[PDB]
Amino acid sequence: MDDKALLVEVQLLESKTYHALSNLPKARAALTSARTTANAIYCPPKLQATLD
Amino acid sequence: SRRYDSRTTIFSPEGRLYQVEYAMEAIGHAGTCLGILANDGVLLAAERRNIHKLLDEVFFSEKIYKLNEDMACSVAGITSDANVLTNELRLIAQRYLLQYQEPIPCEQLVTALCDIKQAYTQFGGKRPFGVSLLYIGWDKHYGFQLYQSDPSGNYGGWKATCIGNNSAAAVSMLKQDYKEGEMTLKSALALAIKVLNKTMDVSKLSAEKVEIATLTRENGKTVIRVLKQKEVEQLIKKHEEEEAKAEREKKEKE
Amino acid sequence: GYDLSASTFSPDGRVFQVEYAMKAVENSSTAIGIRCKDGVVFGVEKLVLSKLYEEGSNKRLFNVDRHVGMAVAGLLADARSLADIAREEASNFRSNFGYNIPLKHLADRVAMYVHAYTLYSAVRPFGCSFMLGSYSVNDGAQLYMIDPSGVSYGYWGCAIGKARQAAKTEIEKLQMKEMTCRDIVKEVAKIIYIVHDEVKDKAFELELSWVGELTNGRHEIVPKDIREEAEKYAKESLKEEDE
Amino acid sequence: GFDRHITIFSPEGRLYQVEYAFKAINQGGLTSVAVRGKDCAVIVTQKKVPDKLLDSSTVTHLFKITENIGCVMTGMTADSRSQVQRARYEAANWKYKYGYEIPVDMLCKRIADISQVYTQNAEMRPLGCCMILIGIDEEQGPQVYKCDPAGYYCGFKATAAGVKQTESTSFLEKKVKKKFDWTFEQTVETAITCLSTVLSIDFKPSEIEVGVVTVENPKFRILTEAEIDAHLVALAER
Amino acid sequence: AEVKGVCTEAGMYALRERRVHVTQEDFEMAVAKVM
Amino acid sequence: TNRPDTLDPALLRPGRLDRKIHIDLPNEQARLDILKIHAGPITKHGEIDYEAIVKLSDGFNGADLRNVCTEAGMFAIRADHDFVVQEDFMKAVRKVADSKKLESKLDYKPV
Amino acid sequence: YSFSLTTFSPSGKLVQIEYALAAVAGGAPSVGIKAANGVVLATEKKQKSILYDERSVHKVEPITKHIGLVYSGMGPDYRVLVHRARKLAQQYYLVYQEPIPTAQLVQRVASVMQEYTQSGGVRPFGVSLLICGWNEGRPYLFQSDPSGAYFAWKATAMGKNYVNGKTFLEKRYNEDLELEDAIHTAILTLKESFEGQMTEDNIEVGICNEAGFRRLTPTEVKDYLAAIA
Amino acid sequence: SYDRAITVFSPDGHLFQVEYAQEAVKKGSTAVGVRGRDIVVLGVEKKSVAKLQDERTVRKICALDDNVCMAFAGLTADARIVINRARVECQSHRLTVEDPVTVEYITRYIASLKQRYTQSNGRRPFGISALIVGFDFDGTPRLYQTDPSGTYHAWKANAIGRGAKSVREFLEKNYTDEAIETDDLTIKLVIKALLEVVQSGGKNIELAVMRRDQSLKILNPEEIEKYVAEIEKEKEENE
Repeated sequence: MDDKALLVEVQLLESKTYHALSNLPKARAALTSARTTANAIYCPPKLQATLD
Repeated sequence: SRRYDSRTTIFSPEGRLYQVEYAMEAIGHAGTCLGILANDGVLLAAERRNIHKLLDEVFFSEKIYKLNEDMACSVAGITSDANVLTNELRLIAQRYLLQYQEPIPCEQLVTALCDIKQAYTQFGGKRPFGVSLLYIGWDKHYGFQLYQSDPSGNYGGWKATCIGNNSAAAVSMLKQDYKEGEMTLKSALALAIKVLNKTMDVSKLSAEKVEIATLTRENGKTVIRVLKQKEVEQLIKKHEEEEAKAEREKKEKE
Repeated sequence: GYDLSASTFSPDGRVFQVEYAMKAVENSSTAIGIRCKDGVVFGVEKLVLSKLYEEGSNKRLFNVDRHVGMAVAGLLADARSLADIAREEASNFRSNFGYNIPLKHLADRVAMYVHAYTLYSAVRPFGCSFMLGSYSVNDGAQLYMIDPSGVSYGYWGCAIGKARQAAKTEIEKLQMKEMTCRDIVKEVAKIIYIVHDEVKDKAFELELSWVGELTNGRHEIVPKDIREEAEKYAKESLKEEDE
Repeated sequence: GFDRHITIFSPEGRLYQVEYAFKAINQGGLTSVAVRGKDCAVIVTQKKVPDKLLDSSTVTHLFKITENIGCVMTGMTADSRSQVQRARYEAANWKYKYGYEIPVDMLCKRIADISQVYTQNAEMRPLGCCMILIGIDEEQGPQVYKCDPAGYYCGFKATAAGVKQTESTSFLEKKVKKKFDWTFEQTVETAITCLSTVLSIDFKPSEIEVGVVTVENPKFRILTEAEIDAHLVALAER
Repeated sequence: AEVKGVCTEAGMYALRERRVHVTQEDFEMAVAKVM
Repeated sequence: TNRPDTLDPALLRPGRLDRKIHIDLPNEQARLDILKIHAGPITKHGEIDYEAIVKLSDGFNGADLRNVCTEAGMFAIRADHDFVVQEDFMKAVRKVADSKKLESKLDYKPV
Repeated sequence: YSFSLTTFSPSGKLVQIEYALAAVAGGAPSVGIKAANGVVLATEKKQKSILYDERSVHKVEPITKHIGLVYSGMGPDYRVLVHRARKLAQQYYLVYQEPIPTAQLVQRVASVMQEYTQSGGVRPFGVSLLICGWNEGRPYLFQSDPSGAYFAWKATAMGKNYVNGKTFLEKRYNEDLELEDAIHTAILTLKESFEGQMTEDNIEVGICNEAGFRRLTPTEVKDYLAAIA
Repeated sequence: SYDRAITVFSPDGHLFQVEYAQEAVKKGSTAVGVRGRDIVVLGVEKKSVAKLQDERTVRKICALDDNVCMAFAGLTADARIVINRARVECQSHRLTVEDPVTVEYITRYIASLKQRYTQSNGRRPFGISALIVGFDFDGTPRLYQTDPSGTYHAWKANAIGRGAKSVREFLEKNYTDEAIETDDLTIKLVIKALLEVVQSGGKNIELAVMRRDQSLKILNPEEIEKYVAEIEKEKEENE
């Protein structure tokens, strides 16, 4: 169900969770997925700042 | 003397009716439809231009309509003109039934609708019906019959024919590989499938892109049934198997 | 937007064939109508095109009813058609409701007929503009003007035809609201003679009429003696102006 | 192909003859403003009599469709009178057929449907007049509606028609941004001052026509010269 | 043409993140931006 | 300009032509002022209903009102009078109104 | 006139109907989504000033206690077509004392559009209609075209950005939706193209379920907008 | 209520639209008609009948009554309209007068209909030419040709359509009492006339015949082939 906005938010949360728990071979991948998904939408300022 | 008249029903410097032939080529642009006769029954396949994913399925058909108990038609061209023509066909058939207490013969109904078509092409300033009809029916005079009528009001009886997009190629193929005193419904369905494939080469004949309606006789009653998705998929799979086998045979020979 | 039909609007939102009908209207000789305090007086500068016609051979003053008289300007055929239409409107009104048609109502009905003809392209606008005049004891003296577009407006003094502007200035130089018809007749004759262009038309006749209290709310042609006196007044006025 | 008659759809829509009907409405030369208060509806309109020979009593763009419904017409005057007669006939027929006074919204719907038929058919032209109807509805209060030659009949809190339609609409927009709960005098003054400001003219009691319907007196009244002068004097003093 | 634009924009993303080698993330972002 | 609709949008841009002011046709008071300005030097020897002249001058421009004054003077000379009167002014304004029938669209706006 | 003004072009196309389609596509956005238990017709009802009383002219109109109808295109053409649809439904009821099936109503409105395409002195209707209905125990959404052709839709959009709306509906739409969820989807699709803040008054929505078609009040539309913000 | 003048005179006094109807006729398949002692023969070019097309539904030869038949050349829809109207008129004539129609009577009726359509409002001419062949009650062969303009003449041999001119000159030559003595010889003459234009015989040919007051009989393709074969025999004997 493509919206990409809650998708970017959830992928950022997963990135943070992996950063906290499973080091950064998976947090980096989740962050890359979030950035790629965000690049296809407007990314309101809050979401863009969270990404950055 | 009007400036806005547009002179729909006039002749041309040559005896060529511009509006009628523009309607003919509108038919040509419209979706494909074809019909095949066979000793056991008649069938009518039709490409579907409503292949959009968000488009619901509420009727039993979109290109194919039922005129009376033992007769169906298929329309190519303009959908609204087709709807009005099908309503008029139903009215004509039921008027004949009310008057004579027996189903209207297929040729008689085709002639009546074509009389209406000719009236529109000769009288008044109204544009002709840009619709071509393929009628498949049964009657106690010549049994299973297939007719094809054009916007000009001209109809012809055929054993196998095609109207619409790539209709020329479809009719050429049918001419090449249609057998007169043979080809029961099974082979007729196979032929229709292969013709639709080579007529819609762009798409590999997805079962959802075509509609087939078969008219047959059972216990003295006439049954007109639209082939379900299951049967259409079975037919497409069989044709694909046959085509692969033919290609393998040709390559092995070479 | 062309101008070949009344059903076509110009790019400016201006129906051009109605304007051409008005152009045809301002080519007839002239017709003034002055609403005095106790009547209405019509005068027409009837141009005798040839001496072969009889005086009164092209009457531009018609009796639309007992109490209503119209003076037309433009195409005489269209003017006669509109006069017949107004006559039948008045007759129908009297037969249906049982009393003389008010001039305002009759003018509105005829103007709406003219609008009916200026609407569609299956017909053409009337090529004549007319003035209606009446007097009644219970409704005063009323004068209306209707043009090819179908615009009925009440007036105290109106002029149609070629020299409508000159006639309008001459009429404005009057205290119409406080004069009597017996004198407004002389004033109308004077105005006709002043606005007439001798060098341009030469031959000329004056066709007068009034409807007022002195006529018991009845439209009539001016008596011969009164018309001659008014014509003499106009001649002497022209002589004095020349001197 | 043909932007000469309505029934052609120049190849993006754009019914050019209907647009030309609107241009004709503007070309009429006059302006009219309509407002509605908490309990009153008012329609002012510029009154021009450039002759001194005109009766000045027959030069009126305020008409009484029925005893309880008034209207102000803008644009071609012949078309205005024709549409006013049609509106009166429709109102009378509604009263005869249904047994109660025609609502203003329904009346505007009737005339708008007629104009739509004109735009739909090629034989006719869309007659170039703008009608603004005023009435008191038994439940909706002071209804004010405006029908146009295309068949649009939206109901308005305050609208205008004529050459300065846009400026009048902007002025009424500014006024209705704030405290739209207008008494009878307040709404009459709003309409009069809107017209005066837009036309850059100090109005004498002569060259304006004011029509009013109030809940207490739901009878379309054309204010006399004396009442118009009283309102104008109060406006000047304030 | 769009594929070539994707390659060029992947290079541009590698440039934006000052770096000498274009990577999978750069190609992903390039595809997202181009489409 | 009097044909602003034909100007380049880059020229009409707010950065180049910042303030676009509309010198519209005179209203009632503007016509009165212009008529007074252009009839001040004319030797009038009557009572001049400038209000009536303005009422008949609907749709006129400033040059049209100046021509109204000039035509009143022309009527004066043609009548061999060393002055002007309201009859002359009324004739002049009606003459100019008739002359105005040969015009075309004038309400041209930018954008 | 009696001579048709919609004639076939040398390329076999009805340019008059094509231009009517262009007029429709230039109209206000509208969306129709049929859920598992109902249908929703939403539309942009943006006025050009707050002067316009947005409670007199309704963008979504009911034609029967189980059928509603929204449009995209010309408002007056929509008015005449909705009046004709109401008359057709009443005639059907009178003949058969049973509310007209939605399929039949759309068929007859399409026939009206076709006969206005064919007739002599007339113009094709410059509107596309989005009938919704709850005949039987199923929801129906039909789009009727200026050409007089009617298509059954699971969900569709017509107006300014109708192609974008249709893509959005394809991405966001599933057969398992429920009426209150399809309303969310419809308002979200309208927001996809809406130019400005979406107030509860400058938008209009009408639902159609077992109870019957009803145009949601501005209060309910406000609540939906708040839940969707 | 269209009420528009479709056919009007051109400045040089021509009815260009009935001329265009005649052009529509000339661009139709050839139809030949001959009359002999006791038989009227009526052949027509099948004009590329597809293997898949039921030849019964193509009827360029139609029986208007028991004693009158009609060969067509033009627009098939107008063919059907005129043929149906002629059949109705023939039954009406049988009603009013207890005799079968005469070929001249039916030809006159068709011509009157064509003229009505050529000078009625909002109606274009019937773009068709017709060959009415039949027998009267007195037992006399009759052949008439009617043009779209409502002009009908009585002929001894016509050919209307694409090869009208060539077939007409061929029939003008080699048409004589000796050549029409027998029914077979008359059929030979018609088949030769058709062969003069149709590139391939047999396939592109359809013959109907009427003997004296018996019935209309459509010659089967085998019979047509036999006639063509013996025509070839006669030709090769000559050469």
